[PDB]
Amino acid sequence: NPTYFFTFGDSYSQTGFSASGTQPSASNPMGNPDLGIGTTTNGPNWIGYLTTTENASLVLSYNLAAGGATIDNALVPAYPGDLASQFRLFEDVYADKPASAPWSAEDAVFGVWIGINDIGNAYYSTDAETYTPKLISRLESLVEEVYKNGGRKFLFLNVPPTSRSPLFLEQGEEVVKQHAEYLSVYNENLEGMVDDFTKKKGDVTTVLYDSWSFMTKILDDPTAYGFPDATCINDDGTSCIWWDNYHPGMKYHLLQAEDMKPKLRKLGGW
Repeated sequence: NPTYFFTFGDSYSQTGFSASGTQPSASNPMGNPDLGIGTTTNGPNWIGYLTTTENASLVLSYNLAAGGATIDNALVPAYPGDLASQFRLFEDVYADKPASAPWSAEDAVFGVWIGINDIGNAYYSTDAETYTPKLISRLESLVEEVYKNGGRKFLFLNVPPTSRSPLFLEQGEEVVKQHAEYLSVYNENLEGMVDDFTKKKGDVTTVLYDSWSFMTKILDDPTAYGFPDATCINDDGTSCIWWDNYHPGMKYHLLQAEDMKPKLRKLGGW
């Protein structure tokens, strides 16, 4: 009795899964590509670790995350594969519960990790207090599409401190600060929307995973986690927190997945 884990997001979640490639099965839970391929980590990412390492039972991963994705190109635009288009791919292929993914409210989990690129692109040009509610409202409306399909279990990751990635550190501490403050407002509004959705529906199981606090702990004390510092980049994915100047490595993702496992028990697969 599998858990169908449909995920949506950006390069922090991307694996290169194609809806026309090999589909998830018990013998091959990621479907495609092979576990450890397609990521920004040099190895598995948090979804690969959740699906195959931290899982308490069979988890099937349908990873629709796409690189550079924002929520909706009608708000903050970036690449064609925004979150809206990921939901459309889900609606096109999996929403109607085909034989290849015959999910139900009791065994499907919808994981969304979005906002890094929206903030990364709009933190200096928009007013966080009035603009991030628009982004969050659009995210909620996409979530409502899956709700209408019969989805009832949802996992939302808040935005981690990309303010402190090398890409942003290099832009100066006042830019780090301006980005961080905007990001705090986004995460607050994200939490408020997850809380409101959960209460309003009354029949959903939700988890808001505070990636921000977890990564911040590591950045603040990296050697406690086996990292030499919080700034080095190493594309081996394990020697430093950062795999490149804006994405963490497999070691970080594993630590995150391990941090998440206990928090995901109520979702059914952990």
